[PDB]
Amino acid sequence: AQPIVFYDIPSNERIKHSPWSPNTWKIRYALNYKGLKYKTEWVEYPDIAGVVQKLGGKPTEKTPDGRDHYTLPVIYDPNTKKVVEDSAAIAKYLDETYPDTPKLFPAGTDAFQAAFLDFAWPVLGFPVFMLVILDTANSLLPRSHDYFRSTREQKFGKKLEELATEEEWAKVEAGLAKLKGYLDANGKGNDLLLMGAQGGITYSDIQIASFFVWAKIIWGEGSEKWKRLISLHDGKWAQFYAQFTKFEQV
Amino acid sequence: AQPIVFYDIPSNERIKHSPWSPNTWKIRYALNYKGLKYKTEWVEYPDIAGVVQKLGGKPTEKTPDGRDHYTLPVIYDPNTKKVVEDSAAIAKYLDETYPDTPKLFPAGTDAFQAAFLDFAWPVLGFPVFMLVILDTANSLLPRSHDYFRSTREQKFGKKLEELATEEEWAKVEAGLAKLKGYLDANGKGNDLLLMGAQGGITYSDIQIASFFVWAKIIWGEGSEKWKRLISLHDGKWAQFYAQFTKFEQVD
Ligand SMILES: N[C@@H](CCC(=O)N[C@@H](CS)C(=O)NCC(=O)O)C(=O)O
Ligand SMILES: N[C@@H](CCC(=O)N[C@@H](CS)C(=O)NCC(=O)O)C(=O)O
Repeated sequence: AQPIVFYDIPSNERIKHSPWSPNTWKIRYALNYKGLKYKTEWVEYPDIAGVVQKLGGKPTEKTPDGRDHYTLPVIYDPNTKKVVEDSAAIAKYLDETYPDTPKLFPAGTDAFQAAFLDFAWPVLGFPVFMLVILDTANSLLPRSHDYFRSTREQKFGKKLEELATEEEWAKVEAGLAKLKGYLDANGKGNDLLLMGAQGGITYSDIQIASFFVWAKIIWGEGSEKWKRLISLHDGKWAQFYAQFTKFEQV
Repeated sequence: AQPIVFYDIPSNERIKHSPWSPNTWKIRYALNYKGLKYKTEWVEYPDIAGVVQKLGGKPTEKTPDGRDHYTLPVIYDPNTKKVVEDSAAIAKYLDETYPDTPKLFPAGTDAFQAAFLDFAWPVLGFPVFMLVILDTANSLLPRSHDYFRSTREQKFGKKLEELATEEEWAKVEAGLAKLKGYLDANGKGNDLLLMGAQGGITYSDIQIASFFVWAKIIWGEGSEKWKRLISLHDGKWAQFYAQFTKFEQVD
């Protein structure tokens, strides 16, 4: 079979040109975990809309003014001749199109995952975003930097330099405390995956891991910031995240 | 099998002494759904702390003052001689202790349900509360009314009479729109239970149903407010809720 074409956002030498996006990483994870062959095409932030339109793909939401908003990840599957957008929809497509691969949406879990996904950004991803947003912008190629900084600063009404605070660190920890609580409901020995030790990795687990790999890559694995995040709750997150390192092929 | 003892909050003639609490209804639903025998013991709000302590039960949370906070539902199972508190825990206990009964927490769902349940009040339960809180209070016995009005008005900083607004109605509709979105992920034919048509009722489904039975009992099934609520999203919620009426036995 031909490699799926995977559209991702590039980076500069600060992070050695590593992919970095929490949103595209969900799909890089899905592909690596499923053992599917793919090739990465690199698209700068301001070129996303153009590229996706030229592919025949669709926007995934609308900006506050009401304009179509195009996002990555997007894939083109040469085996089905289909373009697929929106990370959750892409993961589901992968399950359905490649049924011999491990399922990210086991039967009976779709609505539960939809709900979990809907709260992952407010409770965890957004506070993390604030802690990594400046270093993210500085890891972008020049044209991406200008688009990202201008649009994100416009959005939050602050310079990117003002967003990371200790209050955001408290929000991250509080969000991870909630998550630890949910995982605790599975019982001892089953509290490192949402569906338990023998449940396997779901799309929802990947969503949490994608927040971690984002922070790790942007901050640096040898950094103190990374060490601070990963050390919370007595090293629980180091254990959780360590489950995903085998699936970080680039 | 001896009946489980089920501790619930009583009400006055306005709703013909019917059980009404969305919290105790989660366990009423669980017991009914599982077909377990039980009997209700009625406890007024200000008496809950003393009654649970006497049972040898435990508080379920901490008040901001760092004091113990006792809540219903609580059960006493004479078959195991166990007192169990906190509705989610009671439901889990019922799964484990009575394995022949239909599961409320299917294998692999515990954490997903914990997350869902944590979302349920802020997304949907709380705006429903604002629209039923006055009528709820006016359905309580006098000692319960006094305690409930005192504590809840202190909590929300307004008179109970001031809590229902159209903004709350909009928040209710928005909350249901989110839930409808989650259910749509299951696909047509599977979008009326969280785990789909063949997955069966979960504790999480019962949590949503408990908001509906609460409003129905408090408002009255013939009320225009009830008709307005279940007519949202082209009557989807009328269909969702109708699944549960077969489990609304009241001893
Ligand atoms: N709902 C989308 C969101 C993806 C998303 O926001 N991706 C970012 C990259 S991290 C993006 O392409 N933003 C487009 C822009 O800023 O114009 C998904 O999950 O795929
Ligand atoms: N977390 C508890 C909360 C139950 C709860 O808040 N029940 C209310 C009755 S609707 C209560 O006993 N509140 C006692 C009080 O306000 O003092 C549970 O889910 O069982």
